[PDB]
Amino acid sequence: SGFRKMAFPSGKVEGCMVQVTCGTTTLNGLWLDDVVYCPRHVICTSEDMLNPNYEDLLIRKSNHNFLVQAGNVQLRVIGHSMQNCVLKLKVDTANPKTPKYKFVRIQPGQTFSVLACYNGSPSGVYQCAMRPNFTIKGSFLNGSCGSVGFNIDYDCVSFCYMHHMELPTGVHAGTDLEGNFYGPFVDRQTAQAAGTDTTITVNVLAWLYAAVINGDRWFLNRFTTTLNDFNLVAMKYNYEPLTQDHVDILGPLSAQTGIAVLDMCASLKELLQNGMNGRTILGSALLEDEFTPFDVVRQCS
Amino acid sequence: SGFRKMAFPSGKVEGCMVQVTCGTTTLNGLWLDDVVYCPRHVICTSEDMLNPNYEDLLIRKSNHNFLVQAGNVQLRVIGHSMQNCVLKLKVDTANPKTPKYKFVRIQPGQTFSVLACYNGSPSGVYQCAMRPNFTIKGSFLNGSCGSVGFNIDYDCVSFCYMHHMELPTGVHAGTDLEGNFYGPFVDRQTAQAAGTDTTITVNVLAWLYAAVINGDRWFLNRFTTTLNDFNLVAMKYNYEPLTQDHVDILGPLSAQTGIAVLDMCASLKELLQNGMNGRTILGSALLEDEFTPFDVVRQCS
Ligand SMILES: *[C@H](N)[C@H](C[C@@H]1CCN[C@@H]1O)NC(=O)[C@H](CC(C)C)NC(=O)c1ccc(-c2ccc(F)nc2)cc1
Ligand SMILES: *[C@H](N)[C@H](C[C@@H]1CCN[C@@H]1O)NC(=O)[C@H](CC(C)C)NC(=O)c1ccc(-c2ccc(F)nc2)cc1
Repeated sequence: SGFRKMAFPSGKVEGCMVQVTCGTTTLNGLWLDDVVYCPRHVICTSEDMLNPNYEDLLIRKSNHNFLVQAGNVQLRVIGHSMQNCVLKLKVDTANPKTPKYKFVRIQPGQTFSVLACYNGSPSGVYQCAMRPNFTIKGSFLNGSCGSVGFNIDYDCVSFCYMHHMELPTGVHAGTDLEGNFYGPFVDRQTAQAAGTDTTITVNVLAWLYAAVINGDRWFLNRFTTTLNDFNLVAMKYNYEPLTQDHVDILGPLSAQTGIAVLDMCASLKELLQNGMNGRTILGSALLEDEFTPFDVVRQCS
Repeated sequence: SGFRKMAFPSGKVEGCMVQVTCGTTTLNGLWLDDVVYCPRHVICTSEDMLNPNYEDLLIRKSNHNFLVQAGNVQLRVIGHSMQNCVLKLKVDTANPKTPKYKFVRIQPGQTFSVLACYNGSPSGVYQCAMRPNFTIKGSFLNGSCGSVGFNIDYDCVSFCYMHHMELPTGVHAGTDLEGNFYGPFVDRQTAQAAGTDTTITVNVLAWLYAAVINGDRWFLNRFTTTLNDFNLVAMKYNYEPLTQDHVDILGPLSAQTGIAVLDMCASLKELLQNGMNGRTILGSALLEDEFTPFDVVRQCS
């Protein structure tokens, strides 16, 4: 029935996006109850950026220096404070569209949806994975900072990412909603190198299950394997080690398709050492690792 | 700054999704002002499906046989009628969240976002292109029918697609919001073959501009070409003919990047006859034709 990379419905998060202006710098903020969250570099001039002293810059600002707009409505700021790399502005109006929400810090290998925003207004939505080196492959222009990443379950929005910067390789870096960066990055305009990345093995396996469910079965073989024999083969191709917890996380997909997790591991072992030899899987000539086991189950059920 | 396939923010459309139940069949409907739109096969039993007489089935239904629910709220149906392949149910309550909207019929080669829904509730969002053979490559399960496709400009939602069926090849077929199918398909449970498809040439060129904007420039060459010489080369690879209107539609992207449209055509001519030779473009080993010129401009600006 078709497998696509697909984002969460964004309407709950659209209702929380606001514009935050301090001086001549404008970016996005997240308005939940009576607090707006945004990146702290909203308080920099274009000349403070090479190496800012954020605490020093902030002590010169008062509440009125922060212009917050929800659509065509100004929100009066009545308090402000800095939490790691994010700013918290208290406002005199609670957001009447606040969803049920949590702040979470995700693990490498997990995915989320990004609502890309400019001037407090949404531009589009797309899915991203936290790489093992704590970068994401996004699409962000000037003024996108403060756009957020999130998951939904039933009715609860778990925010996990806030955008801060681009790296020289073209990938993106940001913080959780407590303002702590993912990875070893800082919010200043200096060249910063991303770690050496790795392939997310358990996600590749999830994607092979998605392929079988949707008509691509040519790579299945008659073999099984042990977890130890698989990892000895895969480590040469810069795949992260497959743990017993990963096998267990794949368990529900094995039960849905009738293909044992270690049977699929044997198919992946064969694809690594032999290649694809002119064939594709779900239209791709490369193995894809940006879908989690839960992403596949959510889409296929 | 990164190029991604990206969907429109879905919140305006989420506010219009409702569940429509007739007998034991349930699917999705679109609630705008005081009318719900949905696929007419909501009125079939599981046994009517091989070749339904929809007009006959409908004359046996009255208003009360249609259960419409917006969340946990029933909407009382006060009228009903069939327009080609869609049903229109008048309800006694206007949708207080109706956006500014239009119904449009899109052309092959254009794109839109799909909000995939089950039981009136959104599951996810993704981008699709109307193929030259009037199919889309979607992701739809049982009960997804009545999910809609759409574009936004500023504040206006242009609905262009409503989902009805899957074809034996795995691709999807549906109607505009007046109930007219795209392509030569009918809404019955019978095997139906999609036409022979073609590559959307003007979209491939748009995607090459997106590649250059985002760091992939190895395929640019020093040559120009004429529209006629390009088409003589491309027609052997099942690319649709490039028209002067297509060159003009690409004009704004040429002005943004400094690369003349016919210069980019010369690069595409070289890629067709020589291949990619182990290199990729925006991570892909194949040329992609599912982004329009406007999709690239919207994302890159
Ligand atoms: C938020 N509005 C914005 C989003 C950026 C803009 C371009 N694409 C990004 O996603 N954030 C910023 O511009 C950052 C502000 C600092 C954190 C204060 N800066 C950067 O994103 C950035 C920093 C450094 C470089 C760079 C330095 C040296 C070098 F050789 N190459 C790159 C680039 C970008
Ligand atoms: C809407 N809820 C649903 C969406 C379908 C379900 C599976 N994926 C699709 O996107 N629509 C339907 O199920 C259609 C109802 C008819 C229009 C009344 N039917 C189909 O989608 C369908 C029809 C025929 C076949 C088929 C027949 C013969 C054959 F050899 N191979 C396939 C398949 C599906």
